[PDB]
Amino acid sequence: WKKGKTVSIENLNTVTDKYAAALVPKRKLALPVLPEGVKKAVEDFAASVGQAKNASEVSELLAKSLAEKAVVTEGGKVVEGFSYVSKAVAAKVIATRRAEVHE
Amino acid sequence: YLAYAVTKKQEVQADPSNIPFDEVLYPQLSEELLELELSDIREDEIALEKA
Amino acid sequence: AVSKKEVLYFLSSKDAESSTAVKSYLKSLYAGAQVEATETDASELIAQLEKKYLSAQVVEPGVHNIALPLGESGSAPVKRYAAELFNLGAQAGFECPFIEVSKKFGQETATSETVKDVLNKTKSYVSADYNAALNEVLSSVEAEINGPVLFDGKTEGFKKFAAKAKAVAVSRGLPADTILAYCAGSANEDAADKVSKEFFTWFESAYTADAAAEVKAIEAEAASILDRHLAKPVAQIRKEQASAYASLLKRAETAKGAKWAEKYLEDVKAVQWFDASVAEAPASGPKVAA
Amino acid sequence: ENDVPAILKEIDSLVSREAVSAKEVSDAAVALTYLQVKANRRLWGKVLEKAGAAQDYDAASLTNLLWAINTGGVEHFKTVAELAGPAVSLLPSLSPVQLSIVVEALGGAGVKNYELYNKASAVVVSKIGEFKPAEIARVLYGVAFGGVNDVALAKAAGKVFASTEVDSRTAAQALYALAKLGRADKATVDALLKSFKKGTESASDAAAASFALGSLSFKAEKAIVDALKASAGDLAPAQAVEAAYGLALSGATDAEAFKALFGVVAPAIEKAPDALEVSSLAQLHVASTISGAKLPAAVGSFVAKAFGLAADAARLKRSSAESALVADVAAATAVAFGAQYRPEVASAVASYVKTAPDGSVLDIAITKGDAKVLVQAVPSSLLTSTTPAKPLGHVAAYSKVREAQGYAVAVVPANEFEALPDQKAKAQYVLAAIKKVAPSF
Amino acid sequence: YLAPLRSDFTEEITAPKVASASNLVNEWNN
Amino acid sequence: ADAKALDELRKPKFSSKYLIQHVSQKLIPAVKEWEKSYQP
Amino acid sequence: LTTFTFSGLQDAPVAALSGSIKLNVAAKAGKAEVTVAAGAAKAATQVSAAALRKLSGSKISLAEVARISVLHSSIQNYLLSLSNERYQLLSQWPDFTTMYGKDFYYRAHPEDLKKFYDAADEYYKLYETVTEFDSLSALASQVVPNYAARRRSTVHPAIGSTVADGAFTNFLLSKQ
Repeated sequence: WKKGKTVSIENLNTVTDKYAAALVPKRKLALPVLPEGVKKAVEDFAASVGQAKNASEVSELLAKSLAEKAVVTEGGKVVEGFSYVSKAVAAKVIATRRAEVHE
Repeated sequence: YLAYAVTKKQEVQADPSNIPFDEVLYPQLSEELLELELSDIREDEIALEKA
Repeated sequence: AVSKKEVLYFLSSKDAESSTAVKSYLKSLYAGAQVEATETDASELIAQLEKKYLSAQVVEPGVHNIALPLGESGSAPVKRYAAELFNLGAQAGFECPFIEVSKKFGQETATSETVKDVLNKTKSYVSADYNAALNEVLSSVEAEINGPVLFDGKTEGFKKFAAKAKAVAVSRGLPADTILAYCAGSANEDAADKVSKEFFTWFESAYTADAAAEVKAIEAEAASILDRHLAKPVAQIRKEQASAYASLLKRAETAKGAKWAEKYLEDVKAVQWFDASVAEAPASGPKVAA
Repeated sequence: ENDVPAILKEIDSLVSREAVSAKEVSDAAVALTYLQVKANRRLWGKVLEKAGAAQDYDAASLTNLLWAINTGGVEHFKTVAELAGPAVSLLPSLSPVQLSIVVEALGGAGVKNYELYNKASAVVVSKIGEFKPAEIARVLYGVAFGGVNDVALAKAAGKVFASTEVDSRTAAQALYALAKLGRADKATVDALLKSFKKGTESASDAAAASFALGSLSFKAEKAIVDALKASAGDLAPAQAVEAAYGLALSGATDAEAFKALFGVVAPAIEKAPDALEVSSLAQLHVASTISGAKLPAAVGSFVAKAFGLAADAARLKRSSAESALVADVAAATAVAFGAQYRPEVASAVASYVKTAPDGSVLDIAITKGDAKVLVQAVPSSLLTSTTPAKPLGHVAAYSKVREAQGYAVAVVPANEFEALPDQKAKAQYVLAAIKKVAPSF
Repeated sequence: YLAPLRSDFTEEITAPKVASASNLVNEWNN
Repeated sequence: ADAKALDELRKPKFSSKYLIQHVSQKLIPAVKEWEKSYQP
Repeated sequence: LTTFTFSGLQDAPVAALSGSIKLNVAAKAGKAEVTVAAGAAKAATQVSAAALRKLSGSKISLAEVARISVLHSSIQNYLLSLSNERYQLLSQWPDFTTMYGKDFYYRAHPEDLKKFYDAADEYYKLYETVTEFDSLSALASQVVPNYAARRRSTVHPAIGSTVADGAFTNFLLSKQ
């Protein structure tokens, strides 16, 4: 904002893009969403072999197999050789250790 | 302006890759939050190893 | 309506609601109405009180039509602001400020025979730094003559003070040799013209130095109002200004039938018209019919 | 191919941006007078908004702006008086051709900037051969309507108007300046009257020299009044009043001018009576009385009522050195009619305040049977600012309007009245002024 | 946005009482 | 409704002018009868 | 403006000084062929020397359409111009959201993090109250009534001390 002037909406929006660029984390899991451009490549192919009533579930197993092997991206570039321990994995390490010290 | 902000905040909050995982951002921290609760168990196990 | 004396003040005036009632009064006289007799009475105490409260109805809309030159570089916005107040006073029936405050001195000290008394009756109209600088020069002349310095002038004991108080006036920064020669004049008009051009050089440097000190005080008042207001949270501000707006609407709505409160609330409706006409087309502003 | 409402919309977009410089707001203003865009007021307002916002200013773009404000008929006092900032700072950089347009436009709007006119007169009287006589009629117009009684320019202007030949419009601008100053020196006014021999290119210079010869009370020039017999359709109705008022003050008998000049105003008053101010409506009651050219009955009855209003506004807002004079003349006209004591002087001056028949108030209105004598005092504001110091043309206007109402106006000027040493000598000058007008008193 | 109406005259001629500078610029820089 | 005027849009709004007028319509007719009935 | 004006088609502007609008006149003796060109529009008229003199016969008389007053708008413009000089130094505040991560949380002293989260809570208080621009219209009306009562003087609206001092020397250093 200048002294006599008026602030423009293309500069109010450039500022808002800097606020949402802080909402992305500095190191994130690339959990891949299956796009509908490749999701209908599956279910129409699974309608070709006549199994179209289970064509919905062949797509989710394609999505999950890409999801359980998700890679971690820091700045767009993947950090390979990075291991993380989930809060569902570490909550079973607590639960089996709570159950064997309770026994 | 508010119409652009509700679809820019949603453009990062509908994307599932932008979900913050403490296990991914801070790897050394999430192994220390584990050994706060596992060290509290190990104090209960030394009290039973002694008994 | 007008009471035939307000409309005579609003002829030379140029503010909008006075020029609207004159053009409504001038339209009536074209439609066969008789102009009433101007009152040949109301003795000199009543007459100068009617001038006081009729000039105040020409000054008060005129002050609100003059934009203050706050935070401007140069003297010409300050000289615009002083020239707008001069033409406002001329429309309100005042003379020049030099003629109108010298009339105030001769009215306050009509009976003062000692010069200590003119320093004590015109104390409200002269600077207290200049009232004190002429009271010290008074006592330096009061000690020599060992007598009250009289307000006659042809006494030689007067110009024992008057030649010393002239040295104060040049010390304060104003040329008293130029000011005195303007109000007395000279024989030829060629040498009266060059003392006129040296007087108005002081005079234009006097009201511009006086308008700018009036502007520099509004700048300093709004800066201390804002910095007190920027230190609050917003929820304190929004409920302090909604309380002062509500206390001032109930001040105007309990009094009804008065001309001031009916015209107050008509202006509350006219602010809401201004905000509604901007919301229709903000690139063009308010809708003005033409 | 040729579109005027299309180029106004693109000037409207030119002065609506945020970083508009001085040179295009100069050129948007110049383009708006050449296209005669009086009907679109907001587009003129968008230019004057961005004209005061401009911070850079050179000597060429300032005078193109001030020319366009002046000839455009556009008045806004806040913007124009803030243009004296660039005018003072650029004043050595200004040419004598351009310095006239600066002082004429700032002077013509009434900008009260004394150090502008004290500097812009000291340029002209120092290098006066550098100035064309049409370029000295503008600086003389500028310091006159700016409120400066500069006689050092007005005497040096007479050296140019008597040596170099001037145009019709140049002398009428120089006469209209002198009527504001009130100088009326016959060595300069007749030097400006030898220019009205070629026929006038405009009607406004014939109408302004009419007002200037009448308010200085010289007489009509017989080519200026014959110029108003055919070109009285180029004048605004407020411009046609001050033409006929200045003809009636200058003693014009030419009724073919007063037939034409009142043909402008009398339809306009019947169109909208509120359009002209009462200061200009009272000048029409003077003009319809002295030469006697009659108005319509709806107009002339209304304009005569507007002389009562404009006379009390000169009495309510009286200068209070006129009030100190009128109460002195009313006392000395009580001594002349016989009152040697203070309670019998002051008991008479309260009886002299009869009301005029048009609703006004006369301060000294004396009646003996049916013969009425008005004594009118004219302090300094209505006197000529030169060393003879005779009263200006407007005191003959106030005389002949009351004289048609039944009064014998005895005018007493304060350059003569207050030169008397004592009160009974002031009474004999008043009584000599009444016997000179009404011999039975 | 509206102010109380006053009907009073200024009989004196004084300097317009310049108020002193606030510390908000130095506080916000602290 | 909309597009009011110009000559009444030039009015300064919250000036006094009528509280001043309310005083002079209650001071002047109340002081006219003060000095016509005034004995020391 | 006065009643009669004496300018037009004599020492007139002959050409534009800008590039955003182009001007060319044909200065003849009697009339003038002017060509005005601004961008995608072109207009060329012919105005005579006696037609520019009827232009300043009826006056434009520009006037400002203000929300409350022209006086009140000049105080609010100054409060808006002062509120920018404080907004410009909230524009230079250091980015505290780059230190909100848990690797800055846990390295830090627990009280020096409470002071940091209160230094960030203060900026959102200072920033939300400098951008409350709808409160400046009610702030400008606190300056107006004390200013307008000073211009309601019994001497003059434009009287000050420097004029009244110099008119007191003309009163005192003359006789009586």
